[PDB]
Amino acid sequence: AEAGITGTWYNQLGSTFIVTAGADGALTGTYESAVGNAESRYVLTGRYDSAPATDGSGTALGWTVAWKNNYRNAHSATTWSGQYVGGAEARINTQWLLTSGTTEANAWKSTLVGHDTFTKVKP
Amino acid sequence: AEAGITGTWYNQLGSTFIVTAGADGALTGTYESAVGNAESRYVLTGRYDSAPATDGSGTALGWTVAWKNNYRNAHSATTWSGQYVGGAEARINTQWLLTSGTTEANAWKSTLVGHDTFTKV
Amino acid sequence: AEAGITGTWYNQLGSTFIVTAGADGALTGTYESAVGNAESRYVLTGRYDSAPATDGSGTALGWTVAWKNNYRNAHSATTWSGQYVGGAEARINTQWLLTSGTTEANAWKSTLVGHDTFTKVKP
Amino acid sequence: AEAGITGTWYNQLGSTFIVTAGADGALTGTYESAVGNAESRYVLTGRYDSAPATDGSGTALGWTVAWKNNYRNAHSATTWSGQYVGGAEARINTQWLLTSGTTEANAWKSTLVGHDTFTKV
Ligand SMILES: O=C(O)CCCC[C@@H]1SC[C@@H]2NC(=O)N[C@@H]21
Ligand SMILES: O=C(O)CCCC[C@@H]1SC[C@@H]2NC(=O)N[C@@H]21
Ligand SMILES: O=C(O)CCCC[C@@H]1SC[C@@H]2NC(=O)N[C@@H]21
Ligand SMILES: O=C(O)CCCC[C@@H]1SC[C@@H]2NC(=O)N[C@@H]21
Repeated sequence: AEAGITGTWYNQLGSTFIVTAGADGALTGTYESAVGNAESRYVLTGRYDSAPATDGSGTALGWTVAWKNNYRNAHSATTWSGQYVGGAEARINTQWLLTSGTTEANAWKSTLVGHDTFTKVKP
Repeated sequence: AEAGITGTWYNQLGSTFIVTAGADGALTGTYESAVGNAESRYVLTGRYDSAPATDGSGTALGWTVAWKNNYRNAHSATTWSGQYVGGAEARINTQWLLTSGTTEANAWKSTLVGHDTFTKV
Repeated sequence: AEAGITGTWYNQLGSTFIVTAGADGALTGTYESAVGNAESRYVLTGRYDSAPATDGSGTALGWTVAWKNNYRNAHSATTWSGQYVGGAEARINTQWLLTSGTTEANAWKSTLVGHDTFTKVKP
Repeated sequence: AEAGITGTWYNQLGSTFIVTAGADGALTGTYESAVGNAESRYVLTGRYDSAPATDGSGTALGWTVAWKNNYRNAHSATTWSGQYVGGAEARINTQWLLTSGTTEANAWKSTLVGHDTFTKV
């Protein structure tokens, strides 16, 4: 749900995710990673599927962060695809793809894959 | 580096991707898939890293589509992560993750992964 | 290490993995899944990289299970790629790809991706 | 269904895959990669699901290579998961995971993912 997704979230690495879900299915916010060639905050944009189902199904969503800001440019972007499960203890379970810009010759090693789980902080 | 990302691209499945890249790293547009529980257009939003590096490398980017519009709601979202290469034949080579909303029980099989290559041809 | 990998392992879904690591870098065993179009045990084969590094690095390894046995044929195969971390509490952290056989038309939806963590049981 | 899997295949990077499929679902052979911290041949072992279904579908299979041999040890392993399609032009379309051994600290970036397509040409 938008209200349920809106908030500050942290993942197992200690990275911060601040987001707002709009009525139109949009997601906008900032991301701060605890690891990598990153520093300070980066802008994120994504979408969620606003009308999930009733049932105890998660809401699918995804978002992107290009790792460039006024302090660093890592020439890479990460996308997170996963689901939001609300409740007392709401979580966002995801899998992600991190692509670095390479020459055609090294494209075979441009993408990393992983999974992150986010926990919402009160408020 | 960045540049002719803006345009209409098509992938090997015949899907259509119409995007606009903004000068600060934003990507906006619509997507129409040739396959799946989808029909007509969907909104997409993403980001790309400009200021790519100056050893002829690609420009990294990614975007998302939630499969809900005024015709269908498939309860899923797809994210594409990859890089753009311009030149005579410009290409956007990606790997995607498609997550459908499931119950906890079926969460082990909620995510499909694949790769798509887009051209303006 | 071979001895360290050899044993019975279980993952978060409640699936069983029984394996033997040979001196040559080989892995052979049976797998029993708690979920899916599977029943009873299936044969598994894989390899590990026998001479890791010293250090507190994991040992990379991977294995495959084709989901066909005398009771069921699901026409699919799964491969697990990950690392073995030994110690008192040894774990095998992996990511996997599950491919189903399809027509060329539905090949875009043939592969599922996920991650599993295995815990070794004593002995 | 199963059948001409046995043979020498090559992928878009020019790597060579020489395999033997056994009648009960086993795959054995050697692999030589054209890229990476690798040289000469490596042992591979896998499985395929025969008895594929009778709606012209592919045969699922997968295999593993640990990148250690008498020349180099790169402390990594790769697994390829995909399906074989025979016919005039036989193909093995896969998606792979390459995991390198890291310390817990670097475990978030231990795994690369990609796709390879093999032909006997
Ligand atoms: O190093 C880079 O290229 C940019 C930083 C990448 C940080 C990654 S993105 C996925 C994973 N989740 C996090 O919170 N951090 C790492
Ligand atoms: O069925 C659904 O869940 C909605 C449609 C999904 C279409 C997918 S997304 C990845 C692949 N590339 C495309 O252009 N379409 C399919
Ligand atoms: O349904 C099938 O096609 C065969 C069973 C698949 C079970 C999968 S493999 C990855 C994940 N890990 C498990 O232990 N079980 C599921
Ligand atoms: O550098 C390493 O870690 C060992 C060599 C890895 C070669 C990879 S595996 C996937 C891709 N396909 C190939 O044929 N070679 C590369």
